[PDB]
Amino acid sequence: HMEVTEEDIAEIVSRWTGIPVSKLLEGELLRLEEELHKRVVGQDEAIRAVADAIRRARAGLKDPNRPIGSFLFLGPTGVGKTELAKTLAATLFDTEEAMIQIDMTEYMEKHAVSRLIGAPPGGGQLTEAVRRRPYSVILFDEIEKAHPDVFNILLQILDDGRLTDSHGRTVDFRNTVIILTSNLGSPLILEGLQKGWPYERIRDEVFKVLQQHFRPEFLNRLDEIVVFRPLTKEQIRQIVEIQLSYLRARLAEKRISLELTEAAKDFLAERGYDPVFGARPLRRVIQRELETPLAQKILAGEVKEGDRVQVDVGPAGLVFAVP
Ligand SMILES: Nc1ncnc2c1ncn2[C@@H]1O[C@H](COP(=O)(O)OP(=O)(O)O)[C@@H](O)[C@H]1O
Repeated sequence: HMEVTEEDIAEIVSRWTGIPVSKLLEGELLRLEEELHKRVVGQDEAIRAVADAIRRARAGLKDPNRPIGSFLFLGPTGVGKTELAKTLAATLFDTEEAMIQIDMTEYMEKHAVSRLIGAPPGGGQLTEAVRRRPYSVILFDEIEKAHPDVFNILLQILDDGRLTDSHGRTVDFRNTVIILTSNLGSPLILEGLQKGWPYERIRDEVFKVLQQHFRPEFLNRLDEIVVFRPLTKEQIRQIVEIQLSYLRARLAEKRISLELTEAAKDFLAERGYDPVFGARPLRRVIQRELETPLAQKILAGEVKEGDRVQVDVGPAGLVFAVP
């Protein structure tokens, strides 16, 4: 039968059950890694860790009263931690709206617990958000910064797979994936390299600070601890391409194509990445170096509907040509 599709039947069941379409259609699962790599370049370990946890939960091998999976993502800023959480929410649960992000730098000071589970009588951000979306990826950023009382509420989710809010009713977390992140150790490494410490001292200092914040009792609850890597030059080039996709899409609406020389792509990659911020500068580099002078060319009619535009490097920056 060809007229009524899988998605039609999943959609009706989803609307009636609250179970996301992609969850109901999970099996119709082996490809999860390939799907995640559509958006996340490199960080293969992270992707496999996440996919393995999900496979174990689906195969009935894990505790049904704990979340689907829980991870700590260590390593530097701007190399894919958030992109993977987003991509995982969109993939498992059909939208990025299914990613709940919590910045622990906003939960350092004691009363912040109320902000999470609700003020004491006389609701909470998290508990309300998870009540209404039980199928969600929950991203806690900079977990070491959490006030201890906030830290303990996370431990309850890991241990119990649920929370009781201030109203005294349970909120279910058994269908969540928990991703914790921390930058710890990364500025210390750069500081060591700047001050010319020996590898020995750099390593010892990183281990000290990790031991200080993350104890076995905590770490043992997680499916995996993953250390994200810095990105290679090639990986940044592939990210540049991903970040040009929407621009190409808009250009193609006027049948304009963009043909970047290798030097051009490397020009954007070099400017759009650094050790401190990872690939976070890349978006505005593209905007300033490519989209703005291209806009000018189009508005002057030097670039026209149908044109194929070679983008190269000139002295002042990127240069544009049409054959
Ligand atoms: N591994 C990666 N794969 C694809 N895109 C990436 C990757 N790492 C970084 N990016 C891109 O650069 C940005 C990195 O910043 P962000 O997601 O804010 O990093 P963080 O995980 O530190 O929050 C993303 O918005 C994304 O477009």
